[PDB]
Amino acid sequence: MYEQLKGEWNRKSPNLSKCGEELGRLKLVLLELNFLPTTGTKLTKQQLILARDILEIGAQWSILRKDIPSFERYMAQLKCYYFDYKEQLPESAYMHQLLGLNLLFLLSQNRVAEFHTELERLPAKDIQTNVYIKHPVSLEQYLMEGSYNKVFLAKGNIPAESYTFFIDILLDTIRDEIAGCIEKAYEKILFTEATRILFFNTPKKMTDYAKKRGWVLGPNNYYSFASQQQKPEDTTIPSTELAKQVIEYARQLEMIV
Amino acid sequence: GIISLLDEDEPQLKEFALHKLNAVVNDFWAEISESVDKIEVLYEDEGFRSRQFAALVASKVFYHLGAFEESLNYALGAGDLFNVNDNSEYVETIIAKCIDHYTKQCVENADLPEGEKKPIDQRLEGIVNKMFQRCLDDHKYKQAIGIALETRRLDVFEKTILESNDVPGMLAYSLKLCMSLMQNKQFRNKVLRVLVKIYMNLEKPDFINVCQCLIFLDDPQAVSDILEKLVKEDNLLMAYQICFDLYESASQQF
Amino acid sequence: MSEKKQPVDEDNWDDDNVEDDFSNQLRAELEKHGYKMETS
Amino acid sequence: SDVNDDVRRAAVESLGFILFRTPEQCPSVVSLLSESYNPHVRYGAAMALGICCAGTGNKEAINLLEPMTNDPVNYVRQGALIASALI
Amino acid sequence: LEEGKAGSGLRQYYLSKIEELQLIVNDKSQNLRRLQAQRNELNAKVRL
Amino acid sequence: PPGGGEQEPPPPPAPQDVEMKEEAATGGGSTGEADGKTAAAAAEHSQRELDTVTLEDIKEHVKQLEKAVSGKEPRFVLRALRMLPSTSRRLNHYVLYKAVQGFFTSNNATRDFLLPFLEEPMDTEADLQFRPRTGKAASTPLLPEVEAYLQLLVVIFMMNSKRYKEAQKISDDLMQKISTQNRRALDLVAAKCYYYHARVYEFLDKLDVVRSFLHARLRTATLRHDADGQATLLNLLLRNYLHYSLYDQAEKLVSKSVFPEQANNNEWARYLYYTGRIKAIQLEYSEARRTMTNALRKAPQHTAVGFKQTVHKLLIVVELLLGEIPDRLQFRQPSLKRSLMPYFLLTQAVRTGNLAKFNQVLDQFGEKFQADGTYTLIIRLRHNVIKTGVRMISLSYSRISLADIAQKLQLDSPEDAEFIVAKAIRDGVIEASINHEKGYVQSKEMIDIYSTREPQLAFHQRISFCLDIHNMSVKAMRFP
Amino acid sequence: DLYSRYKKLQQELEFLEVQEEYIKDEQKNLKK
Repeated sequence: MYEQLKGEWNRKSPNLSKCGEELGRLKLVLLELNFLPTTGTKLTKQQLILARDILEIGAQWSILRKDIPSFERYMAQLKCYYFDYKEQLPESAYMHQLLGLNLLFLLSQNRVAEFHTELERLPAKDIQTNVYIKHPVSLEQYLMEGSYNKVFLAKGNIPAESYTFFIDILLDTIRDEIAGCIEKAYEKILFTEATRILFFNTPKKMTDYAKKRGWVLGPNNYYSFASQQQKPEDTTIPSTELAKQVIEYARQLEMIV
Repeated sequence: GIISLLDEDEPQLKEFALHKLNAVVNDFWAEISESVDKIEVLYEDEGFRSRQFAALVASKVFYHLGAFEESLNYALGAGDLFNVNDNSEYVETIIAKCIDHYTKQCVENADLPEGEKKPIDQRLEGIVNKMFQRCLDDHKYKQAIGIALETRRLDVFEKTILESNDVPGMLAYSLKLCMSLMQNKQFRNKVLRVLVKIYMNLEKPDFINVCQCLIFLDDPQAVSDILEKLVKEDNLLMAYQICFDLYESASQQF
Repeated sequence: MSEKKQPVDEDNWDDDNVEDDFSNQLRAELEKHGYKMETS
Repeated sequence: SDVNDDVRRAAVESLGFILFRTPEQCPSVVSLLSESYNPHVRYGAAMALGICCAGTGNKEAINLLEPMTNDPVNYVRQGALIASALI
Repeated sequence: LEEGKAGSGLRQYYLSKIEELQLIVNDKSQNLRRLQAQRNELNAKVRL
Repeated sequence: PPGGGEQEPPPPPAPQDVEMKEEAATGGGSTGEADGKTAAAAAEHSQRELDTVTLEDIKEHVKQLEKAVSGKEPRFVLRALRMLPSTSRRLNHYVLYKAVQGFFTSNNATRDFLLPFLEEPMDTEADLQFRPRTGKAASTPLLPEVEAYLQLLVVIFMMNSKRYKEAQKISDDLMQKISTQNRRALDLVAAKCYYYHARVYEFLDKLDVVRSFLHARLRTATLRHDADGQATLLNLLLRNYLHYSLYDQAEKLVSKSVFPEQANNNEWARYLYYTGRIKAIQLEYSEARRTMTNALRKAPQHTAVGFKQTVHKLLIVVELLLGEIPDRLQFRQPSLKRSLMPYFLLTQAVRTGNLAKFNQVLDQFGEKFQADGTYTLIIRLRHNVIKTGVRMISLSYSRISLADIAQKLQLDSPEDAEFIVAKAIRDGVIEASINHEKGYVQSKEMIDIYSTREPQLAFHQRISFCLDIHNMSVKAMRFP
Repeated sequence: DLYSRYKKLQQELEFLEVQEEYIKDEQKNLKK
């Protein structure tokens, strides 16, 4: 009952005994009363203020500690708390920051289907104001237009934090597609093509593609492996299945008998 | 919401999840299908003692999807929480599948009396006889006698006709059911030979229907024994009648 | 038969095609022919 | 399926020997077989209708046998008159 | 309730079961009368 | 009184009689069909229900004084209808209650006495024999009561009339259901009452109790038989979720719910619009536009219905998204003609590579684009304009340089011209190839269709489909 | 009268499934 409301959160959180004490704090709130009917009665709305506040700080702790399955877990606890039948409990300022963390995490999961189906609960909070939501929908607009340069010039532009765990997964989900787009029937290119298709002036990153994949830098020349097969000759695979398709016609030109 | 809670490993949080599972399962539909997959793998290791609610809401969601066997495998696996319920639109449909699963099993097992029978759960027959007692206490015994023939069980058939409800009438409703409509002859004699049981030890000699049933069977020596008893007890009134019915109905070799 | 919705309510031979109006750039063919010749 | 006319009669005449206990099916199956193309299937359907229903006033079999006695083929009229006499 | 609470316990097993036995016979009567009159078309051709 | 008072005696007497004989003969025709030959598939239950949608909503709109709609409740307050003399005693009363109301005045409604017009008609020795009679006579006051729109102690009279009728609906499906089957009537009554149960809430609040009750009615349905009951209760559960923000509950609903292939060409038009809206928003476009087409070309026998105006409205929006050029001037029909100015002006700037006009069209018509419900173009049309220009070049040209296309698309960067076409081939906008040597962007192979099985793949979709048209037409035609 | 009807609905079902069979079978041989 009112146990460690604001501990070591404003400055640092190096300890892990805070996590179990918050976990015991997550026990006692759910041992008090269930949030399932949720009709009225501002008394039980007081403990809905506290329960949503101790998970938003639990979400900030979860993104700080490099934890992916918990950051979706504490957000799903909060997003089910925003799903209220009789929605009340007036405006918390951490709400617009929280949806920006969820939507950018959903953009980082390579979820383009889930990205757009979330964008209905904000009526006019996408264009007029709310840069926390405006920054991913500007970013997703940049990926659809085709400007990779505009993506990374805005990578050093964040409203609140550094968005560090979000841009690095965003850095991960682009380059493998760029590696997926260059691994084709291409035979060889020089270093200046990887200066344009890829990026920086000889970092350890090109070693990472050299140690994991190929792209062996020899006499200032990369070597990407490539081949092709040949198949117009097989009339035999449309021989068996076409014979099935012709008979199932003639099976069905009769037989309602 | 509940998916987040079932990703952790305290039984005090398992109790608060299942309390929300069985409460709003009519609203929370197949969104929970990822969570039930975590219920099913964690069903193999029970660990804690609240596996009954886990098997309960597993049936609740498989009914909404339409799975009927797995709704019944977890209806039997539920236990006391499943048995105590008798007033729901949900509980009445799954026992109707259970009797349907039971009566297609016994007719399957009726074709093989010689070994190789399927193993029968005690919990499926725990609600068969429980519903039979509901059929007895309702005082509508036509409901009781209908399942008692579809179950291929004879002593529950004997128990109904031995009861002092409507002793000639309900028994004659039972004979009219078996004499008019019948397709299988394997249990036809078994129903026939248990009819002539109740005419013997009831109160009184009524030796017109037993001779009628033994014409329908092949008992030459068992008619001649009770015809000797009619002469021995100095009863030539109905004995003169019953030999004409034996002459008129049966023709030759009997 | 309402479907739970709302209603709001040559050039006229019920003709057109896909473009028919898309070009309007200088669209007189006396100039476009003439400008082409003098640039030679 | 079979092509000899005698076995086609003895097939459709066997309806009465198997369905005499329930008279509510013999008019349902003769009435569409008693309008076949050959006289033999029309013949054996007529005798099956008489031997199925022994002594019940049907008014449906009598409805079915009424055009059966009005046929140009001679022996299919014969089987109508016997089945009318049986019913 | 001797009959009220029991209407959904033992009698409901029959009344909710006969409806499938009622509608399929009602549905296949549309199907049975289809096949008969189709047979009456072709039998009228062969006789003529 | 001198001008309009002379036109007061002609409107009552003949429409009071001729409408009453129709619903009584059909109500008598519903009775004999309920009593015998319950196979009522082509019976007058449908056409009378086709009347109750059309005629009673466009003919009368008020409670029709001089005892036309107000007088039916004191007419029907005294009904038993159990035994053959008891019915004929009531059949004596049917003539007498019409003769007094036809000659003189009997009993008047003053917009407040609905409680004596709803309990005592339900009371006074009523039975459970004539259930569509009790169903229609309870649903017939539901139309003028809402259509009056007076709002003076009317919502609770609606609320009492709903909960009474919903209690009557439970008592039919559970108690004495033997050969009654009013589901063909009780579905649309459930649909029309929930429209009023939503709109009256929508004057003042949201609706949540209407859907928790709707989940229960679908739960106690879906086990018996699916004959348009589960169909109409599905869309009511789906229209509300599409009305609010959430799409996930509709997504799990549309996922696993099989269909009875029987909804009498009235729900098939509606449902194929809703699931086309759903597959649009989860970015499954090719399957969406064909079933958006399938609802539009289903029933064009409607005159300014708004629905045909709306399914046509979204269909041109999604065909812009595939770059499949929705018909550049064919969509001006005499039906709508006015709901195209925010869209004919839209597809003009989408076709060209102009943006300052396209920002002008979007900013001017942005209030329209939010009100109709298609403000999901704001993120999906900047992608379309930049891919339209590269699609037009790849369709026209065959071998273009990267420097030539970068200056053609007013981009001023020959270093991401390789990046645009790479996203074009990855997304499948055009099949091409980039030679990363000096700027060669070549086209495809020489087009041969008729020699590599391609006519067989188109024709095999046609043979198996049109014989299925034949097999469906054979299993519908014969009747007694 | 809740069990005596229930077997009668089966026998009307089983006869009708036979009566739909051979008429459907006869139409093949009547084309011959």
